[PDB]
Amino acid sequence: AKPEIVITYCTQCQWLLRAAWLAQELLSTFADDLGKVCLEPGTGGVFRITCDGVQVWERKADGGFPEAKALKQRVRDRIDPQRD
Amino acid sequence: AKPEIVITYCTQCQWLLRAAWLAQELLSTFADDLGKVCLEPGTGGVFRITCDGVQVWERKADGGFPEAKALKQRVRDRIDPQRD
Amino acid sequence: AKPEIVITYCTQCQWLLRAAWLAQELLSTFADDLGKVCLEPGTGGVFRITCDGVQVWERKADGGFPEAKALKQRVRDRIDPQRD
Amino acid sequence: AKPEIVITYCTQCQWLLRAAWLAQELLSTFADDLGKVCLEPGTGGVFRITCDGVQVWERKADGGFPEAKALKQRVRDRIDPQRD
Repeated sequence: AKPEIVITYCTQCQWLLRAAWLAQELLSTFADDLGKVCLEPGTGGVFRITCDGVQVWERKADGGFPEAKALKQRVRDRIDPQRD
Repeated sequence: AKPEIVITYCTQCQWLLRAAWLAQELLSTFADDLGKVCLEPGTGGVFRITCDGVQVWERKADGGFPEAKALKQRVRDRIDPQRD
Repeated sequence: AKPEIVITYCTQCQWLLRAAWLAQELLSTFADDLGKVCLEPGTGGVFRITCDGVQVWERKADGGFPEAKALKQRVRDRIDPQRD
Repeated sequence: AKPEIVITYCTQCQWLLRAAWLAQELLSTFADDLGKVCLEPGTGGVFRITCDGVQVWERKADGGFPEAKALKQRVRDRIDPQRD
């Protein structure tokens, strides 16, 4: 089974949009290397992204929201270390 | 555990777009009743949607792709039978 | 100038999602042949699509909402008659 | 006519996704105050956003891509100065 990505986003905060945008950014560049990307509704300003359980991004810790390039780089390092 | 929706789409067919559109259609109308909606890359003209493992749509069987309303109705019937 | 596509959608009806989905479907298959695709907030059950002013789709007339292939075919015929 | 937003994006760069994402971010928070948001295919690393002709963002000048909040703030200042 291929790596699973989970994007937990605050629904009341209207973060579905950016969450689905990032999911598509990932699914289009790692179409072959990803098992599936899940969007998980959450609450309280939550915005976290995990790869096979390992946190790859969290709003507070990383200070905001990821640029597509930065997020792809972090997923690349965990899924396919060597990949330009 | 809230109901999990899985959308398996053909990547080579360029169906990511419509798959992410339907995922957002679902997440915005069932934000509180859905555990998570997953997009799962597949192949060979596949386009299937499951709710807690139960098939709610399949390209061939249902003849094409779902209208948002139709898909929401099928998910409603399984997740919240009584809901206008 | 290149052909301009306008998608007028009912905002209260929550049709922004499907409107943006169709806009992307069009911009990704006709990237070189389209001047620009516009999303225009409308009211009251409105869902109309025009190509250089010529109606290419409306809800009542066409009975619902377009499948991607159908809409692309209609834009094809007006923008590049001969094209698969 | 209401303010028109134009998002010029580099097609070869695969920036349609992020362009459509920002368009939706804008259309959902300014549904009533915007005439229409247009996505305009471009080239050569372009990423520009204008409001009634006035540049509200440009990749090089502003150094990268806008956060939804930042972009909404800039459109707010030009379209409805006083608004939270």
